[PDB]
Amino acid sequence: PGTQMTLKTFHFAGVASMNITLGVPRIKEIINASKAISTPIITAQLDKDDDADYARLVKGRIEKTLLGEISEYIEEVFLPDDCFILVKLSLERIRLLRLEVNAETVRYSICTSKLRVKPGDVAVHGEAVVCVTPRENSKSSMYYVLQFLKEDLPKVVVQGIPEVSRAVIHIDEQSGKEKYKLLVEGDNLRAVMATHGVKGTRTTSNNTYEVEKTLGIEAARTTIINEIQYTMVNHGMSIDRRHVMLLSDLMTYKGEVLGITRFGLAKMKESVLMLASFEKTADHLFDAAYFGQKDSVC
Amino acid sequence: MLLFCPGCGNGLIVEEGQRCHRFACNTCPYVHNITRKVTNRKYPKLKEVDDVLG
Amino acid sequence: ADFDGDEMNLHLPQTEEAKAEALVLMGTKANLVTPRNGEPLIAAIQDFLT
Amino acid sequence: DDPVVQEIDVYLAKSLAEKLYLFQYPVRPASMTYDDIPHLSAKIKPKQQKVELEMAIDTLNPNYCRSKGEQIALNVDGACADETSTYSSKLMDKQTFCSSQTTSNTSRYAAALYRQGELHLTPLHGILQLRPSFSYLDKADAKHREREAANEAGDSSQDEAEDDVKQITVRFSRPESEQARQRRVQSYEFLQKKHAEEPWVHLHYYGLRDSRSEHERQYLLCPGSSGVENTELVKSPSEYLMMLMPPSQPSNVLSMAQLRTLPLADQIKILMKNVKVMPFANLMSLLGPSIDSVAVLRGIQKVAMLVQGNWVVKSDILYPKDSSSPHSGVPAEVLCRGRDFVMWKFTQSRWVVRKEVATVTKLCAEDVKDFLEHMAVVRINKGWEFILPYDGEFIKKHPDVVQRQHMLWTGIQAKLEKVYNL
Amino acid sequence: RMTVGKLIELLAGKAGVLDGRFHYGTAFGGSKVKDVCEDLVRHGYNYLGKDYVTSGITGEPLEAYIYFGPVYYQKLKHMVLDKMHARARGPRAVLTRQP
Amino acid sequence: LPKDVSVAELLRELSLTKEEELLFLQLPDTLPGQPPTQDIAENACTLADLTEGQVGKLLIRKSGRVQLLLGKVTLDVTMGTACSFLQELVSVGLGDSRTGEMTVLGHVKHKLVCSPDFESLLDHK
Amino acid sequence: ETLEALILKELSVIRDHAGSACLRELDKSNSPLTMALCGSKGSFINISQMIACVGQQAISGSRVPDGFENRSLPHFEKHSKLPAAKGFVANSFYSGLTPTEFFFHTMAGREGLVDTAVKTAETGYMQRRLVKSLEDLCSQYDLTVRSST
Amino acid sequence: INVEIKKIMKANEKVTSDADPMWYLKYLNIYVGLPDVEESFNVTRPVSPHECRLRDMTYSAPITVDIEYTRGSQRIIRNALPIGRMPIMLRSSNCVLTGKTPAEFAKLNECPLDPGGYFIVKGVEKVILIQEQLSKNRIIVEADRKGAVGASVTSSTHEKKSRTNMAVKQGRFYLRHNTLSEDIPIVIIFKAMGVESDQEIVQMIGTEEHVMAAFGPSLEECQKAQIFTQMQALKYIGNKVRRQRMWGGGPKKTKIEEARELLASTILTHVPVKEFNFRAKCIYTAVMVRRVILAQGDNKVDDRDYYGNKRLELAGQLLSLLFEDLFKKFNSEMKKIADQVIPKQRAAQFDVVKHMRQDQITNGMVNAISTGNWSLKRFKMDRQGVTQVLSRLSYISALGMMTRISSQFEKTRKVSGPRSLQPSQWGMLCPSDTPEGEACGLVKNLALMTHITTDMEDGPIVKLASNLGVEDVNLLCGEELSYPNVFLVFLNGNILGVIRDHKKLVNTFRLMRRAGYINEFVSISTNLTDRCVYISSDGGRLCRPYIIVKKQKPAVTNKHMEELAQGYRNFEDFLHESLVEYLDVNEENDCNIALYEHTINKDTTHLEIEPFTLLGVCAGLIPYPHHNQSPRNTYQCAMGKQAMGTIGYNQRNRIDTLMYLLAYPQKPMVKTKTIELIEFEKLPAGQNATVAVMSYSGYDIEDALVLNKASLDRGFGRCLVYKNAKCTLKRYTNQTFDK
RNA sequence: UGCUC
Ligand SMILES: Nc1nc2c(ncn2[C@@H]2O[C@H](COP(=O)(O)OP(=O)(O)OP(=O)(O)O)[C@@H](O)[C@H]2O)c(=O)[nH]1
Ligand SMILES: Nc1ncnc2c1ncn2[C@@H]1O[C@H](COP(=O)(O)OP(=O)(O)OP(=O)(O)O)C[C@H]1O
Ligand SMILES: [Mg+2]
Ligand SMILES: [Zn+2]
Repeated sequence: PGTQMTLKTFHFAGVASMNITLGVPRIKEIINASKAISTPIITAQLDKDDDADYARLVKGRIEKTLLGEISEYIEEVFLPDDCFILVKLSLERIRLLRLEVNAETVRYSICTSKLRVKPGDVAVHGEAVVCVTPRENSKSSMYYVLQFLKEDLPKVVVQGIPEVSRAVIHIDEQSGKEKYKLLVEGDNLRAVMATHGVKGTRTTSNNTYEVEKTLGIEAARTTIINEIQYTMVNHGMSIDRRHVMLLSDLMTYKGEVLGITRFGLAKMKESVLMLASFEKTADHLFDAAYFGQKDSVC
Repeated sequence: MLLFCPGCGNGLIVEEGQRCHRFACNTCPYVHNITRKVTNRKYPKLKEVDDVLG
Repeated sequence: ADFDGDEMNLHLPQTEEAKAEALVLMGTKANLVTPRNGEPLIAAIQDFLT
Repeated sequence: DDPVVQEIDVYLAKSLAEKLYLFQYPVRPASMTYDDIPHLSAKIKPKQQKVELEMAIDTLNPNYCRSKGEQIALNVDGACADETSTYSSKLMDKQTFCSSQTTSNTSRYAAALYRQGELHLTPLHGILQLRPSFSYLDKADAKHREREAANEAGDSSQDEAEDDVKQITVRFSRPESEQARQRRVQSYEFLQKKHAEEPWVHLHYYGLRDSRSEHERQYLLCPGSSGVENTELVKSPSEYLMMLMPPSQPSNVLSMAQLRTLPLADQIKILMKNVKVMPFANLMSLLGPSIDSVAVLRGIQKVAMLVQGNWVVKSDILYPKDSSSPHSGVPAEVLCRGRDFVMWKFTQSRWVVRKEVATVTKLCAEDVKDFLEHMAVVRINKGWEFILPYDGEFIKKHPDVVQRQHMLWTGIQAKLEKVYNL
Repeated sequence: RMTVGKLIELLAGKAGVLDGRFHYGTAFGGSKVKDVCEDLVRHGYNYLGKDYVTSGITGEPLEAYIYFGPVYYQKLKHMVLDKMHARARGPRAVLTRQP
Repeated sequence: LPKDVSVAELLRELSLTKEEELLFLQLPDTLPGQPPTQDIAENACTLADLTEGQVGKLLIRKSGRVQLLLGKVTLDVTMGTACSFLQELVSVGLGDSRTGEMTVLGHVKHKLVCSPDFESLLDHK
Repeated sequence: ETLEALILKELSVIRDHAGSACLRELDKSNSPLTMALCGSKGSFINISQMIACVGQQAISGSRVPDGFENRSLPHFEKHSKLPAAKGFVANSFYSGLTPTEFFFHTMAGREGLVDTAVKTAETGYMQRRLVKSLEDLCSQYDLTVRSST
Repeated sequence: INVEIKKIMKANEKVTSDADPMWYLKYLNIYVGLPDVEESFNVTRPVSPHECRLRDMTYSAPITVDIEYTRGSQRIIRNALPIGRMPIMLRSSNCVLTGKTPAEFAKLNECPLDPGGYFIVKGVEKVILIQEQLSKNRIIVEADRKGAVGASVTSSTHEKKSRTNMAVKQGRFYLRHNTLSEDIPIVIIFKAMGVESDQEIVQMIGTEEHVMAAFGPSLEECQKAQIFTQMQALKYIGNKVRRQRMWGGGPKKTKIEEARELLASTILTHVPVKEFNFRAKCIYTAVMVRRVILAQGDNKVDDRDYYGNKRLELAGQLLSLLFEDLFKKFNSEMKKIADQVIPKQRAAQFDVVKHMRQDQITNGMVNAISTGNWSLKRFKMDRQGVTQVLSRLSYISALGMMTRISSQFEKTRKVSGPRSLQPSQWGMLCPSDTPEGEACGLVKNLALMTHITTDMEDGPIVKLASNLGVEDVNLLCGEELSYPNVFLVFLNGNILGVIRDHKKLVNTFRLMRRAGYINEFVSISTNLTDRCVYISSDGGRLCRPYIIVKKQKPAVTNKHMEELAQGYRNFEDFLHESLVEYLDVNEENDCNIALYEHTINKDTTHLEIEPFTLLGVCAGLIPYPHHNQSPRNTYQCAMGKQAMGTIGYNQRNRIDTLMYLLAYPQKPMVKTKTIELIEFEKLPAGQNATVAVMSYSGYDIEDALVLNKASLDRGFGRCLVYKNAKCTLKRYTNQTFDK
């Protein structure tokens, strides 16, 4: 089927966007069992799939939002008494996107996980006003270290999962009812399931490593099977489910998803001759000579 | 923001003097005290509402 | 194949056991279907369907 | 679009041709000027122009930091040495602007002073860009190095008399290879030393507010009448174009321009060799009307023959004596005889049969085809017809040439009857 | 393969051999289909190349007309005589004793 | 600040106001003339070879055309690069071999560029 | 992208309508139509392309990209997003393709050729790996699939 | 062989040794002469190419030179002393086949229709394929593996080639060069190149708000350090410099000196410095930084496949480089022999005549043309597959192989990026002609109507640019570079200056080129996105002729075509009369071309001469190609190169290792105009058969065909295969011979 | 290297 697959394009899966790798590259990424894949997709179901307000709310809850994306203007004000960076939050855009963010939440997000600024340096001067006061930390950072914060402060997260990069509201238009789901282009399934309003029981993912680490090895096997079947069906060619089931089991019979690459092949197999013939001939041969591993003819 | 000394043309840092904050150059004694408020807005593009594709 | 100049290989086994195994397992009548999905590959072609 | 208004005159001044310089500050906007800044001196060199301005800056102004001034003054100079100090007092009081040369030649640049109804142009002897130089830091670093050396020496309280007598380390003045000598000459240090070899010249500064400025500003003008016809600047557009763009220094290789540059005889010869069929009017039009008709006629009578009022290039012209048939390899004489027979048949009758010519001349089909295609076209049910129509105008205009060509064709017919036994 | 160019070439060649001419198949031009159809109908042949043909085996006419015409076929250097190969025991290599 | 044009520049320099102005124009490498008795060759003819007096006229035709008639040929004058930094035209006259005088003549604000009208020179002959 | 999608939709509408018209006007016993009906070789799309109108030349699932500055070929105006200037082929193979249409078709053909060339080697390597990894399993007599060890 | 060889000889006219001064060897004039054979004992004899093909020898001419030297301080001159042998290309100026008639060709046993242009070495016919490479001295903005949009520039001069890059890995611009241990900030390099004020640097980079916002981090990083003067920056650079493995000679505190030399000579070699004046180089790096900043926003990344930035090296440039390298090696060997012989041999004065080995250059050229592997240590160029065996399968095969072009990529893996058919190949290369297989997309063929430009003097170009008002870059600061109406004018990668109202400049330059004062091959293009006026005059650029259109009416009329048909004018006359002009890829990128007259609109500058010229030679045989599919045309071109047919009129006397001939070859009935142009009808490679499209006996299921027995019996398809069996009876060292 | 498939 790899030769039969044409490696087509324009197959956005009905969203007309979010280019996903499908075809021989996708089968390669699946069989390699790489920890980080290209264009990871996470499908999450909603408890209230008929309401769009709740869908956008859970989106804003899961989607990463930077401070610069919600603030209307950031200005460095050098008052005659002291200098500090000021940030004005656009409450209008906040209520438009339905993000549960305020000045105090922004202050708490600052000083945490980035830029090391202490809580005593950040203050709130109004309903949608935040202030940051750098200091002479003496770590090659004089007061003009402003020029660092002014470049880093706009990229500080205020809400959402840091790993999540983009989340969209997909809609299924079934004749019975039009339902809403979340398509997240991130690499964090645990955080998506742990978020409020997301039906963690019917949440899947494309990255096999995340499924393995989160929901066990059987979940990883099922995800591999479903993903291979879907990737093969996208090209109009069908394969008996038994082949993909055997492949997934062989990849998930030692309790860990081991890829088909030389590393997983060596971790699974034990014959020295086969490993030496596949790849790394001299290295494997010298390692076996050192270990004195006797190889059978099974 | 970026400002330069009329004397030599190097960048002006902001430092706390003996009376008031001032712009100063690291290669000459030129200084300039701040009298009124000075602001430099950037107007970041915000996030937009994205839609319900599907 | 498409009969456009393709060169194919022809091998002759040198053992009765190999001959029997090739005739039984690799028999044309016994492999009219592919193990991928069971669909028949050996069927009519152009100038036979028309 | 006619010159309705603003017919301004242009005058030229040579009073300050060698004394006019253009100083531009790439780092100083035009809003702020140095008119209020008291200058101190200006070093300059006549050759290899590089001017360095030494000005004074105030200190009591609030835009000056006295502590940092003292710091930089103590860093650049010593505690109280003051023998060679970049600043007279203990503060940074003098500022140095160094000049960089934009281009070597500035003859194409001129300063234009505009007065009511006139514009005076004065050449520029040189253009330099003035930028704030950082030279006090180099002396500060040298002083820091000498202070470090002094500290290394005073590492001990009392330093015994060192027996560091300078052994005679006189090195060989080795004969330097030409490549290494060129590398040395092209080195930056050598150029800098050569520039420094020229002595400096000190000049005082006279600001724009001084009376001397307005006094000397009048030299940019020139005494002269309003209307004067310049003796020079009278070359035609073609001469100017030739000045501002000086020159660097098949048989149809030569183009039309290269053709016209050759004598009339060569032009006619090449035109008859390329076309082989053309009327006289077309030749006169191509060569040009400025050429007399008698000369063109005498030239074409030598390399062409008259056939039905048209001109056909002679056979020997197309086939030199050392050439041969590209298809059969027969000598050029036989080709000339065959072409003459074809031309004679065309003069006798407008319709010529290919088979008859092939049978008489005993030539192959391809040679006869090439001979006919040069002056004939295929007409169905009629054979071969002359490509051009009967031109009676040229025959009526020149009867003497017609008679000359008739007797020449009679001679050629006699020769052909003798050769081919017609 | 949608090789209509082959059909156009065949029709033009048929018209040329009928009227004793050499049609041009110049790219983005050449002789049009209407001219060759006129040439075919003028000489008494079908204006589409298809002609009434009788089966040589059974001797009965065919239910469908056959598309005849002169086509410029060129033989390639690939021959079966040079590509035919059969290997007996034969020699073996010195390093590894294989054919 | 809108980009001005030479015609309107001269118009507002003479009609709207009468104060003199210092300009810096760039002439071509070779002028349409011959060095007068300068010991030659078709070499470059610059202002250093020409004498004083009237050397050419400046015409302002309709539609904003600004030409310079410097004899039989006519160049065209356009606005050069709009310089915003300080440009001081000064006269450095070395009256004595030991002491000279530097005279600030004025300030340079606008720059002009004179170019041969190659189209006319080509269509002429 | 909205304009691109709308133009592609309009061109596909033209293509499908021309194909439907050609199929409805064609009479039975037509060899191409018969071979497309029986499924021996070809299809209705090829018939519509070679009779009625060739479809939009799509490179990587999109219109012909601008090879030159702001335009595919110098023969079209700059910033011109017209159909004929981006890959559309109004003429059919029977009527002949214009120079630009032929060039776009050759571009699509070479794109497909290079795609297949890369696919050959990629799938060869993938098959080698998969076989070398899965060549050890076998079905035992106790209905349990076991490895070599 | 007529110009470049003389320049190479003049570049190394004098060679001398350090020991025993006042001794020298001066070259005066070099000649190649006519092809000859060294068979006769110390005597030359004219030899024809066919004889060399038969005798398995090389078709070369003796390279001689007149010289003057000093034996014992007495000047001795030689007027004719052979030094080597240069393989002579067929149908060249010195070739014996040129200026010959078909009868004289028959006398020499050579086909008149033979394309020629290929070398004959040891009996084999080798062809030097046209090499394709990227244009040198050009800034390329591209994304890195990690997505960082950086810049690169490969400055290549006649001596050294150096690729310097600039990255934004950490929001600030670091410059990377092969001679620096670690990439250093760009502001330090600015301060080291003379410009020490940060305001001037910022003005040179740009005055736009986003430009300063993006460049702020670099200024801050430079301020963190104590680098504020030129001396400090030069010292830092020297600290970031490593010796080239202990260069011989006393350093003597050359750290700052080495830094300045690398800044002046090594970095950006194409940008010249008059006398340690980096102003031009400073402006160049500033424009590069500005381009990188502008590209860091909107993803306007330049593509490598754009053939407007490609250059084609023919056999001339390769042979010139090879001859220069061999001559330098010969001079070095002679100087070494002199140094070894003169100081200790004897009172017998040494002379180079007794040591001038004549086999060096001959063997070098023979090995370079035969093996095809070129190893130039002076340029560090290691190329392979430069020369290929001319395929004599048929006349079309050779005619198409002669006009091939290979890619610099040197296919070894699946890149799939240059393999695509770019719109830039319009009118220059054949879109359909390409070898089907692994070499698909990288082995291309030239179009039917195309031309490759050569190198010009570049003097009058600079003079006209200076006389057209181009302001000197050194006269104004870099702030003017940030204005919207100021356009940069370049010249072969070098900043020529700035200009305003570039429309007038371009129009006047084009009119002057049409007039004839400027070489018709000099290309001028304008890029409004970057606001840059490129003036290209280097060789290797692809140009195509186009009819000039003025005011909706082409300059070419029916009268001009009638005059051309009658012979009054030629193509050079159309070129001189401003009727047809050559346009380059970069130039036509800005021009408007019309395919036909009916397509001419108000905004049209040129007209297409003929559309069918888009196809190449092999694709020209396809009758009605616009009615077929593109893979069909590709396979047809591939098989036409292997089509069987006659080779030439001398195919009977020709003896090759493998030849295929057709018994009764017939010319096609549907012949394209390209067939008449290439004279393929004289040497056809097929037969016209009465084919009937139908199914018969089911023996034609998949692409197979049924042949008629009687047709084959009457001579249809009968072919002939000619093979060669060669044997050698050579004499060994001992006085014994093979009998 | 050229190819064939
Ligand atoms: N004519 C010909 N050229 C070859 C051959 N093999 C390689 N080449 C050329 O040499 C280059 C590649 O060399 P390799 O094939 O790696 O040579 P190699 O396999 O290392 O040489 P050996 O180990 O001796 O077989 C290519 O560019 C080819 O053009 C061959 O069998 N015949
Ligand atoms: N590199 C290769 N690897 C494996 N098989 C190849 C290769 N090259 C050619 N083949 C053989 O040739 C066949 C390719 O033909 P295919 O691509 O299906 O038709 P095609 O060559 O596109 O013909 P059309 O252009 O469609 O007329 C399939 C394969 O068995
Ligand atoms: Mg095949
Ligand atoms: Zn300063």
